[PDB]
Amino acid sequence: AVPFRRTSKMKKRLRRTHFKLNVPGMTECPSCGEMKLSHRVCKAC
Amino acid sequence: TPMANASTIERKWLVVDAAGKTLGRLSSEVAAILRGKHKPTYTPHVDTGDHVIIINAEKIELTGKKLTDKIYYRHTQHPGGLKSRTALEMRTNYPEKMLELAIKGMLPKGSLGRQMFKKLNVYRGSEHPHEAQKPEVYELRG
Amino acid sequence: MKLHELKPSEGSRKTRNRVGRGIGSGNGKTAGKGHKG
Amino acid sequence: PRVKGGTVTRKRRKKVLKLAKGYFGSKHTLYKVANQQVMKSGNYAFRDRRQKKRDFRKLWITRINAAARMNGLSYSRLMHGLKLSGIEVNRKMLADLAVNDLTAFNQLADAAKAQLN
Amino acid sequence: YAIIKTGGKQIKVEEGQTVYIEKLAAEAGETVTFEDVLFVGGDNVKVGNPTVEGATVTAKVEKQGRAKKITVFRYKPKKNVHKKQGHRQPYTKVTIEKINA
Amino acid sequence: QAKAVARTVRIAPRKARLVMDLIRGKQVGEAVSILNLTPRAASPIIEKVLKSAIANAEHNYEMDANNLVISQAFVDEGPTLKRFRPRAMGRASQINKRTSHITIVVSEK
Amino acid sequence: NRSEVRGGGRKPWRQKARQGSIRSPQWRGGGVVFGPTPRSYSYKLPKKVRRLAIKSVLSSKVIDNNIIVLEDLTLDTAKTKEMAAILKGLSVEKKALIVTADANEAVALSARNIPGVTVVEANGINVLDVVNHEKLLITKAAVEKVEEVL
RNA sequence: ACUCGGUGAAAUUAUAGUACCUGUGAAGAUGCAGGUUACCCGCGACAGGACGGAAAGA
RNA sequence: AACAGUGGUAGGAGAGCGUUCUAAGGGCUGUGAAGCCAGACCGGAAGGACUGGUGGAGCGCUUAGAAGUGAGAAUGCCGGU
RNA sequence: UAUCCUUGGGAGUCAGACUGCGAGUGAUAAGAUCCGUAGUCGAAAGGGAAACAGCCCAGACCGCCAGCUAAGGUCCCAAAG
RNA sequence: GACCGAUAGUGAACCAGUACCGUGAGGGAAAGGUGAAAAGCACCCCGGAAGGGGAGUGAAAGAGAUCCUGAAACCGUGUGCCUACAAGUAGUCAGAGCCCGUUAACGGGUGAUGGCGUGCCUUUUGUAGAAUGAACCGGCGAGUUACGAUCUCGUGCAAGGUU
Repeated sequence: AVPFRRTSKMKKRLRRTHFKLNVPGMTECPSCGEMKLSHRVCKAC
Repeated sequence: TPMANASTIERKWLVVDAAGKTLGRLSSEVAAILRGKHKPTYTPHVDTGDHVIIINAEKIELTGKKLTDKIYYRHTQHPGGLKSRTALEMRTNYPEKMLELAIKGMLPKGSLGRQMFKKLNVYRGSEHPHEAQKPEVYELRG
Repeated sequence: MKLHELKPSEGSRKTRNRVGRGIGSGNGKTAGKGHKG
Repeated sequence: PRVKGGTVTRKRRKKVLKLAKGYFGSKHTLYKVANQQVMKSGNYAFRDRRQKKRDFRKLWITRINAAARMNGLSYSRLMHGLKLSGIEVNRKMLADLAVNDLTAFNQLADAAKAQLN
Repeated sequence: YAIIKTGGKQIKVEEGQTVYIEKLAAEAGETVTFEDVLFVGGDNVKVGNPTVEGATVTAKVEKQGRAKKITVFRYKPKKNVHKKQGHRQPYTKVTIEKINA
Repeated sequence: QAKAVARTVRIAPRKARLVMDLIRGKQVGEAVSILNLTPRAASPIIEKVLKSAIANAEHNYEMDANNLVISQAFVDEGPTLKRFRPRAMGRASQINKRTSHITIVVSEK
Repeated sequence: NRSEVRGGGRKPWRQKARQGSIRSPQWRGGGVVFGPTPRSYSYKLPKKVRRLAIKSVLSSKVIDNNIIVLEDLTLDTAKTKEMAAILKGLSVEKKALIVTADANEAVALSARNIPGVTVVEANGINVLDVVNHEKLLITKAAVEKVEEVL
């Protein structure tokens, strides 16, 4: 259970390809123009 | 100054009838045709061959007792998973694969060899669907 | 003899041999002493 | 007096790192592996400057064989006939050009055929 | 177009094209001449025994130069053997004139 | 075009680039909403930098807040602070508190 | 040296092995392997060699016409200006060496400030200040003294 | 343990785009020869190899 | 010029390239020195120029002289990552 | 055919390995057992024996997209019946 | 001073025998540089602040307080070429296509495909090994000096030479 060798840059970058975030689901508030998460609340919107 | 060929390649279609022929003697000439060794513009890295259609694949001949004692093996991947069948079964049920195995084994290994093999068509019977390519008739030299 | 054109007598001065300064000089790794001897 | 030295070391290592331009990953970045790769490249370049002369003759022979069998001869018979006629001065390289650019060179094959009888 | 032999090697030349020969002595501006013409292809073809008798290709000299430098480096592993050397091979730039007489 | 930089921000650069990738290239008004609705700890900081960039574009160069888009957006590494003895509670050693430089550029489309 | 650097006695290591000294030459601390050491560089030549050398330099300077023999050099006043005027009178625009008989003081005080002039007495001439200075001014008495010494 | 938010080490490390079989070989082949298989990138498991460490005979 | 020769470990012999300093002669440089970055130039090698950028005050050529004289390996030492 | 003698300066080297001949040795065929004796590697790249320190051919100053051969080979991989 | 020039030179160029370590005897560091002059950023804007963008000082603000120069490892953003049927000490030789345009030179970048190709060092009869060492980069790091002996070459004088 000991790393036999260091990890190259290219393999590290390849492994980090699924490690990213998603754009949120946002809708605009009927009254106002604020943006909130869909199915979330904003009467103050 | 020697001319290497690229995008100037023009291929033809040839029909070879394997009725009274030996497996190895036909396959050598066919593989040489596929690799393009019969053309003055042959270059070793651009696949200047041409297409070959082989008909009557079930009529091929094997000398000696090869029809009984030549075994075709294959190991799938499982340890000790080696299955086999004799050349009689191969010619009676899967002629096309039997010709393809030889011609493939006589071709160079790598990407270019696999492309060259892609240029080959084998048919049991006497008819082929490639009349639109207007192929010619090629006679084996030896 | 001017002070900017000093010339030694030919053959009176020889350059010292510096040992252990690369394999291209012939006296590199083992420094001319060879192996254990 | 004392001598420090940094400039000569930096320049000598930078020359090697610049020669290692285009290699993969660490082999164009770190001096120790770039030096090894440059030495290997020197050896390979010598060996392949010999193998190139080896290989182009092989290509020429292949093309001559093809164009000669397009006439009813083989390479060996055609070369023997050509040498037997003194016209063999003509090379293999020049023959091969006169096979992709002027197959009317068959004239030479006709001469060899005539001499082979 | 003829086939000459100049540098212990043969070349194929047509009028107007520029060729590179081995040193070939001479001097820029001079008109060199080749004697060993082995084949005169074209409309009338003259395959010649050894050389086509009575065949000469004239040419003009443009410059005497040396090619791009090659660094010859060789070494032996484990034995501390290195050797480095430079090389620029001289040539001659020549333009083909009248490929007969 | 207008720029705004936040230097030596107490955040690991690798964690800030996750949000920076989300927001770059977007229209400047839409980008603020994404930052407001993303649940990450770099969002507030990047939002402050973006608002600062928008402000400079109107008070200093007289460009309009609409018709603005995020041209460049990247995160660099800042001086690292080294805590040699997290012996407090932790049994670790030489912890590295990393740091970031956040830069955002906006311009007219 | 590696033994003259402060500290170094204990073997730096222990545990909870022990090898070397924090003052070995490969440590950042200190210890120079050979380095310089105070010594003299002087040596001697055979006396005949010295005489031949001085004679050769004098004759060489004679050949190139870089010698001017003055009846006498006397200064009523010790002014640098007067030496400058005299030197210009003899067309001496570069480094010069003046040789007197028995070290008169008015000449020594003048030309002391002129940046390329050096004044010595008869028994002070030597190879360096003859080769170095382009021109040679010498009085007739100093010529006699040098001739009779050698 | 796993997913999400916050924070965040260590042993190890010649470079590395690191398949399998049969041979060859100064110790036991990923890297040699011949063949057979295999679209690119991950996540969770296993413990087969691990030239991992324990061991110990001796 | 005519021949002949030019694989190489330990090792013997020869010819050179660079670095710091000192002496002499000659010079550069605020209209931009050393250093740093880039380039498709020159020499048989060690190496050497020329252009452009940055830099903001010193440097180099010829002949000699003297060395704390050239780094990829020491489970080297120190720092950074 | 161009080597070999003397004197002087400087050395490195002191577990060699494998293969073939002998028939000195179990003199016979030996294997042995060493004994000799030659070669190659060590310090030798290139072609062949699939791969291969020691076998076979052959000794790399550097370039060329020229030619003739050695061992070994000429259905295809792979140059040539 | 043919001595060092901030890993050097004293251990100590800086509040150094200090900080730290040890019960104690004792051991024992790291750490220099704004600018000629503080003229060291009034005022406006975003921000709780930090930090920025203008304005201003200045020759220079990419000289703004660990503030001369600022290399390499290491970390990123943009883009020209290639890449999702392919088996590799990663190069080398041959080679289309595409993109550029140089100290104009049988130019530069990238490279689909084909051939060849078992890292460097040390050691050993012999290594690709399951011998040994190195995570990477940078700096520092090993045949000297004195006194004797002997040999060669140079210079002077020579049966004499030298202090």
